[PDB]
Amino acid sequence: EIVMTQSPATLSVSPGERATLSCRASQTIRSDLAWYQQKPGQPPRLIIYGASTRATGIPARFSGSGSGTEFTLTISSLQSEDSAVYFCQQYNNWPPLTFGGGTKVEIK
Amino acid sequence: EIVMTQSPATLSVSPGERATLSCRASQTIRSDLAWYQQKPGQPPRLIIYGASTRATGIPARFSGSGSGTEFTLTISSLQSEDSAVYFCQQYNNWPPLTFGGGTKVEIK
Amino acid sequence: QLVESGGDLVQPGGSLRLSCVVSGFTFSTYSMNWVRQAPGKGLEWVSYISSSSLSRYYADSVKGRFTISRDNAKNSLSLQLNSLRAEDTAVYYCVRGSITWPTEYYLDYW
Amino acid sequence: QLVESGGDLVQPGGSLRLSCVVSGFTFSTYSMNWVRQAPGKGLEWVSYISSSSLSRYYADSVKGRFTISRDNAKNSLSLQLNSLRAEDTAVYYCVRGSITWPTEYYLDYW
Amino acid sequence: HDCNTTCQTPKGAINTSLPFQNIHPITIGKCPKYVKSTKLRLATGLRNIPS
Amino acid sequence: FIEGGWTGMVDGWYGYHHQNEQGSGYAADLKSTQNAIDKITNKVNSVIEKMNTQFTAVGKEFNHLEKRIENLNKKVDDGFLDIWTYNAELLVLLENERTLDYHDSNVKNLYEKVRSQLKNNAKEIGNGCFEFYHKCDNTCMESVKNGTYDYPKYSEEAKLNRE
Amino acid sequence: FIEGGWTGMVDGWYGYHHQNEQGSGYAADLKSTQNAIDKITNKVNSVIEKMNTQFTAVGKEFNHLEKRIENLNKKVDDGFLDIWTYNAELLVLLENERTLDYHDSNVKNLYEKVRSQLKNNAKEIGNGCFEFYHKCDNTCMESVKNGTYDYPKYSEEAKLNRE
Amino acid sequence: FIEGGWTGMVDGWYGYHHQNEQGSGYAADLKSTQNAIDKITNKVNSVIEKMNTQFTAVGKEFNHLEKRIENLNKKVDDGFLDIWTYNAELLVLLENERTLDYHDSNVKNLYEKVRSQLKNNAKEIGNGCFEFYHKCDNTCMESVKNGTYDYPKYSEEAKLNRE
Amino acid sequence: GDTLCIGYHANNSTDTVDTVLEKNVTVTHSVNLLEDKHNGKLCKLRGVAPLHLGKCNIAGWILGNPECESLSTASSWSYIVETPSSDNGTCYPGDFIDYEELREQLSS
Ligand SMILES: *[C@@H]1O[C@H](CO)[C@@H](O)[C@H](O)[C@H]1NC(C)=O
Ligand SMILES: *[C@@H]1O[C@H](CO)[C@@H](O)[C@H](O)[C@H]1NC(C)=O
Ligand SMILES: *[C@@H]1O[C@H](CO)[C@@H](O)[C@H](O)[C@H]1NC(C)=O
Ligand SMILES: *[C@@H]1O[C@H](CO)[C@@H](O)[C@H](O)[C@H]1NC(C)=O
Ligand SMILES: *[C@@H]1O[C@H](CO)[C@@H](O)[C@H](O)[C@H]1NC(C)=O
Ligand SMILES: *[C@@H]1O[C@H](CO)[C@@H](O)[C@H](O)[C@H]1NC(C)=O
Ligand SMILES: *[C@@H]1O[C@H](CO)[C@@H](O)[C@H](O)[C@H]1NC(C)=O
Repeated sequence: EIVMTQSPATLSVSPGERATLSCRASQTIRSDLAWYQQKPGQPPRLIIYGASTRATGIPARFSGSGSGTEFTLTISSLQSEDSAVYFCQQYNNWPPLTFGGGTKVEIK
Repeated sequence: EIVMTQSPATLSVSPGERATLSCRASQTIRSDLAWYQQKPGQPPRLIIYGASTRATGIPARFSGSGSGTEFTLTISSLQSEDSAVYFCQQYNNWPPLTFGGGTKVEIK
Repeated sequence: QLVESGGDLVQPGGSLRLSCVVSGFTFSTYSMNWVRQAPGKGLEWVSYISSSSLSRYYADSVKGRFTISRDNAKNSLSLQLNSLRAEDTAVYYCVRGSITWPTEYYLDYW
Repeated sequence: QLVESGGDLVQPGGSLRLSCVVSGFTFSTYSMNWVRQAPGKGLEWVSYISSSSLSRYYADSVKGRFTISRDNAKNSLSLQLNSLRAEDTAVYYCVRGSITWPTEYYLDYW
Repeated sequence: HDCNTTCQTPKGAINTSLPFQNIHPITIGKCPKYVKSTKLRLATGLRNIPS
Repeated sequence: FIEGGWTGMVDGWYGYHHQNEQGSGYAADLKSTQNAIDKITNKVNSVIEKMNTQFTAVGKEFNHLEKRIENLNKKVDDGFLDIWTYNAELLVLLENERTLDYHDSNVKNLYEKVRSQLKNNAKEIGNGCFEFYHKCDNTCMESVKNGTYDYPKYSEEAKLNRE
Repeated sequence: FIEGGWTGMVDGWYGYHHQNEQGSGYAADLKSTQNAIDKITNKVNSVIEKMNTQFTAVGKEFNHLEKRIENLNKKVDDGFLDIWTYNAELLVLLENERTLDYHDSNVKNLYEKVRSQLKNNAKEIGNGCFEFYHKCDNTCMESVKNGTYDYPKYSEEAKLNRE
Repeated sequence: FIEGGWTGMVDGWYGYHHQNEQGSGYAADLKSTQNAIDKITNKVNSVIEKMNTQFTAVGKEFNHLEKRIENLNKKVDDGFLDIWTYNAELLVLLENERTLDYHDSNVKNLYEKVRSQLKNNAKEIGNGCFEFYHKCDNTCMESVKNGTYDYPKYSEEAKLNRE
Repeated sequence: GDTLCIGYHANNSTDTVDTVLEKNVTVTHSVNLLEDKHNGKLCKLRGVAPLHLGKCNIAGWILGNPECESLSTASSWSYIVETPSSDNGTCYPGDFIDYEELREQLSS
């Protein structure tokens, strides 16, 4: 299937600082991608349901962007509430659904 | 359902005299009404199948008229053959079909 | 065109089988109903059945007591009257309904 | 809106019955899937079932060992894990899929 | 007469928003086109079938 | 397909008639009716709205020795008259053909919405009518008309009453 | 839907072909054919009948010093020519598209009349054909073609021969 | 009928989406797509190609004492302008209505090709989708899309998995 | 015996239309695209009254034929109206040169 990886294993910025995460696919996805934010001990929460389109109940702090194989999550101002593990999924090619390993965002 | 009543319980005129019967509904029928003429010992015969439209095999002596709740049967010239009990039915609202009590027409 | 059998009378609490056979009609394209004329009273509709047999109606006054079945291959209509009351003594008639069922239903053949 | 039971743990070679019940969803218009989070690892999709029950998918890593059944009248999803391995110890989650199945399937409710 | 129009023909003023007229070939103003037809009825409704 | 229309149905162009133990009557399918109305209303307006006449003056006056010009002016008026008359007649006939087919299409689509929704819980009988195998009271009739009918809910009763 | 037409069918535009123990051949469905003919005949006549030319005289004569008028007259003739030519070409193409779809619609409706009438007493095979499960002799074929077929009459034979 | 279109389907106007154990994605139905394209392309060209303007010169000059002629010339230009503007607007609207219905018709016909081919080996679910009762791998999906599916081959598996 | 029927509206309308294939089709509702009414009056165009010369023609009015003296003078005219019976102008016999051009210029 489509292999998803995430290079910025650790993203660590001070409170209020702008920060981003990247996701890369081995195959073209064409924006059929979704982003999650997982708090420790919890199931992951969906934050962006399309590669860039924001999920219901999610603040303006998060938005995404992307193209064929490269996708980005932007956090406009990291909050004390946002240290979390972030993940990309894909749904362009999915007998199985697949996910990347995920990365952590932390606050200085 | 729709309650049908007939006020002129007895209509009695001399031979050849013009005579009419009225039918009244508790609810609008909108011409979805039928008239019957019953000879003693017989099933009733259908005379007018619509509120006003004449049934097949019925002479010009009978015709009707009507509106939302009020209907009339006109007998242009009562014949020696016509003493009978007349009835109105309705079919505008009919899980059951309903009929009024019926009235008698007699000859002087 | 239609022959009727009223079932004769029984005392209250008993039951009766009523039956009609039609020869002048297809009895497959037409619905049928029963109308009851008590002596001294007006004309009361009692029950209805469609030709598909899937559709039946009864007057509230007979619900739970009267039932209809038909057999199109025999051109026959059956009515079973259970738990009879004194009030059920009446002349029963079989009436062939109009062909135009969903709109104008005026009981043209008795 | 969704309650999950992980089945507790058994030693390798054994089996477990996992089960979820949903009350906030119709569970007749939605497909469901299982996702497994091993401690210290990323998030792995394991299996999927459509609401018609005619359509099921499994990850290669669990084929021949895991199976899904559901009963829409009970709002419940069942997963049977056979021939368990040490690698199967993980947190299992029930996830309600998107309504727009043939196109965008993004796992919105956990 | 003391009246207002947007189209005037020798038979009298025409007051309409419809595209065609069959009143007269000669007009002054922002007039409907003259046609030789006696009827241009455009259905909007259902085929009307009482039965 | 369907033999004729209904007169008791006075609340819209398209709709349903029902009969059940609790009552009977007619009601419009408002979504279907309103969409048909808006489509057609806009169609009529388009035919009218698209023509935009400039302020003009049609009559012209010519004298004793200007007959060739007068005849040229007539030629122009006659040419325009034939074009407008011919096009106007054909436009109306063509639009009428389509309006009537449009309406017939909508009736069939309404029928299919119901047929697909009811599946095996009702017998399809003909002339636009269905019969339920299971008891279908006022709550049921509304869910069928509204596109919210629960097929599985009645499938047991319906199959038992089928044979 | 259907691969092509029939040449043995020479008594009308639409129809049936049959084969049974007692014979075979083609026959037109006269009600369908005549209605299609009347519809189309009227259509053609409408296109022709609606144009109504006034008695006219097209040519005009201008002299040595009237060139601007002569050119005005030409402008008028050319304008009318382009309008009529363009509209005539499009009208014909548009009408032809619809005539052919009209005919295709009628064929499908004929097919459905039969499919609905036969129900489970015949296998639907394809390319416009059905096969009866029960014996269907000349009397049967006529009742199917005429819309008078008795489904219940043969349902026992047909289901027995189905499996 | 169908809620909306697909964006991953970038190889043609009409097509299929599939998901099976071995993969998923979109592919165009090339025969359907190409025929729709050729039909429409020819339609557009016809609208353009049919008009054939002669070399002309529109402007005319008139003097101080030729006002009636100047106004005649204006009358001619205005008449032609209204005819062309009105006809052009209606032609485009009429053609657009039909182009869009044409496309919708083709989608339904594609659906029916498959429904008729699959028969009882797949559940019809809705919104343009079918589910196979039997395992249907890439070889199977291609035979369904290509019109070469073998119904009998899978009928045993499909009925066993139905109940 | 619960049932449901699908159908369409009927009315008492006698309005018919023609179609390409059929003639005299009765429809429930229709709109008239052809105007066949006029008010029998000569009205103002865009708010301006016509010049009504009555029995005089334009040459009479402009030259001052003795019988056109009674006509009033408007400061602006939207159009000019002459009756078919008009016959007053060029009372001293002779030609009026470019009369038609003058008439055209004065129309408004
Ligand atoms: C005609 O229009 C003018 C405005 O331009 C208005 O004052 C006048 O009252 C209108 N005349 C009539 C008869 O309505
Ligand atoms: C012209 O007709 C409309 C109705 O279509 C009316 O409202 C308007 O007042 C009329 N105009 C005049 C000047 O009478
Ligand atoms: C019909 O749909 C409306 C929403 O448009 C809903 O409020 C109503 O309850 C529904 N009726 C039935 C019988 O489900
Ligand atoms: C076909 O219909 C006609 C009436 O139009 C009838 O006379 C004829 O007997 C019918 N044919 C069959 C086979 O039923
Ligand atoms: C599809 O049809 C082509 C011929 O046009 C054939 O060569 C090809 O093998 C077919 N594909 C399948 C899956 O049958
Ligand atoms: C239809 O009936 C109504 C009364 O209910 C009447 O006012 C109306 O004029 C009638 N229309 C026609 C076309 O006869
Ligand atoms: C339509 O009806 C009119 C009478 O209103 C009649 O003169 C005309 O001949 C009829 N046309 C057709 C085709 O029946």
